[PDB]
Amino acid sequence: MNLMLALLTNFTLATLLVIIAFWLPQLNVYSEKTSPYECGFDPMGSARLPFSMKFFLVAITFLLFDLEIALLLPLPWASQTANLNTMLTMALFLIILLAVSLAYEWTQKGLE
Amino acid sequence: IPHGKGGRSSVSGIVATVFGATGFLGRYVVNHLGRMGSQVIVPHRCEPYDTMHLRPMGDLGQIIFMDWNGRDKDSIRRAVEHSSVVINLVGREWETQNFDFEDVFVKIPQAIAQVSKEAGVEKFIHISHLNADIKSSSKYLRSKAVGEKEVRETFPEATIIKPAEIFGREDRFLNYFANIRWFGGVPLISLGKKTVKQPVYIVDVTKGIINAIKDPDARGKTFAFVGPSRYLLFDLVQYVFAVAHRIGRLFEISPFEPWTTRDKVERIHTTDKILPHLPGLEDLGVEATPLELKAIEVLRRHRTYRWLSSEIEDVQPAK
Ligand SMILES: NC(=O)c1ccc[n+]([C@@H]2O[C@H](COP(=O)([O-])OP(=O)(O)OC[C@H]3O[C@@H](n4cnc5c(N)ncnc54)[C@H](OP(=O)(O)O)[C@@H]3O)[C@@H](O)[C@H]2O)c1
Repeated sequence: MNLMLALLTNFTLATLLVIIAFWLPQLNVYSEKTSPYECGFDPMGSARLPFSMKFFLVAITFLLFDLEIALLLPLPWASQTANLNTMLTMALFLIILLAVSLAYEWTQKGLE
Repeated sequence: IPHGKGGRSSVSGIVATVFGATGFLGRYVVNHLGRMGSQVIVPHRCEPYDTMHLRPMGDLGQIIFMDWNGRDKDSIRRAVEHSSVVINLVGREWETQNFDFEDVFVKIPQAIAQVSKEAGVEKFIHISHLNADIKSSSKYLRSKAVGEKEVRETFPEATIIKPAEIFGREDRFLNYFANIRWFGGVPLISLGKKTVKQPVYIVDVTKGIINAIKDPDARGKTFAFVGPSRYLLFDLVQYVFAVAHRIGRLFEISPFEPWTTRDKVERIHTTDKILPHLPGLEDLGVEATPLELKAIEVLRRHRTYRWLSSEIEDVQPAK
C-alpha cells in the first residue's frame, strides 16, 4: 500500500523546506522597506499583455500533432497478433496522415 | 562661528553630541545636521553595520563614531568633553531580559548628567512624552515620569522637550496598526471613547530641535508639541484601513521582539491631553502640519496604485 506513501513523503518534505526557508526569516526584525522598488528594470510598464499571433499558432499546431501519437501509442502491443497485413498497412496510414498535415501547413508557417 | 552658505560643507559653529541616533526618532535628527554642517559626534552602542546608512550625511570629517556601553562612566565622559550642545533621546520600549528598566530612565540620563555637566557643556536637552504622568500608569509611561522628575534635580535649566505622539516614515506607533492582517481586527477595547491623540509629523519635531539648538534663551522653558488638525476620532483606525484597503537583531530571526501581551495594548490609550499653557510648538516656530496630506505616503499595501482618496474627519468635537 506504498505508492501513496511513496510520494506523500516526497511532497511533505518538499513543502517543509519552503516555509522554513521562505516564511521563517520573513518574520525577522529588519527595517524591510516596502516601497514599490521590488520590480526590476521595467519600472512602471503601464500596458496590458498584447496579443501575438505567431505565438498562438504554436499552441494549436502541437495539439493536433499530439493526438495521433496516442493512436500510434499501442504499436508494440499490436505486434503479438493475428492477421498482420492489416496491422502493417493500417499503421503506415496514420503516419502519412500525420505527414500530409505537415506539408499543407508547411507552405505557410511564419516566423514561429 | 559661522561661514558662508549653510547648504553643505560649511562650519555653522555648533558641535553637537547626539546619543541614541539609530532609531526612528534619533536618525532623522542627524539628517538635518548633516546639511547645515557641524561636528555631530554620534556614539553608538554595539552596531557596526546597522549604522552604515548614516555616513552619507556627514560631509567629510563632520560625523565621527565611538562605542559606549552606557552604564560605565568614562565611556560617556570621553565624548562629552569637546562639545557645545548635547541632546538625549536614549531609551526603548519593553524591558529586556538583561537590563532592569527602572533606573535606565533614572541613572542613565543621570550618568550623562554626570561630569558631562561639570566639564563645561551647555543647552543639555532631554525628551518627554505627552502622557507620562505619575498617576498609576504605566510601567513604561510612569518611570518615564521618574526621568521627568529624578533627573530634573541636576541641570536646573534644560528645555526638556515634550513632543506629542508621532506619525512618520519608518515608525512603530501608526505601524502597530495595519500590521494586524490577522484573525481579527480588535480595537482597544472595542471602544472609541478617547481616540485619538495628537499625531504630530516627525519632520516638525526634528524642526523644533534645530530651531531651539540656537534659539537662544530657551533654557529651562520646557515645550509641548501641538498636533495636527484637530483632535481625532476612532475613525482613525477606520481611516488607516481606508486608504490601505485592508536592526542588529540576529542572523536568522530574533525570537523575542514582540507585540507585547502586556501594558503596550494600553500604553497608547491613556491619552491625557496635558496643559495648553505650555508654549510649546508654534512659539518654537514655524511648523504646523496636518495628517490628511501626509497620510498617503507611509501607508502602503498590495494595491500600490489605486487610492481614490476621499476619507476625512470633521474635527472632531471638543475641537
Ligand atoms: N517622543 C515620543 O513620542 C516617543 C515614542 C516612543 C518612544 N519614545 C522614547 O524617546 C526616544 C525615541 O527613540 P526612538 O523613537 O528612535 O525608538 P528606539 O528604538 O528606542 O531608538 C532609541 C535608541 O536607543 C537604543 N537603546 C536602547 N537601550 C539602550 C541602552 N541601554 N543603551 C544605549 N542605547 C539603548 C536603542 O537601541 P541600540 O542600543 O541598539 O542603539 C535605540 O537605537 C526613546 O527613548 C523612546 O523610548 C518616545
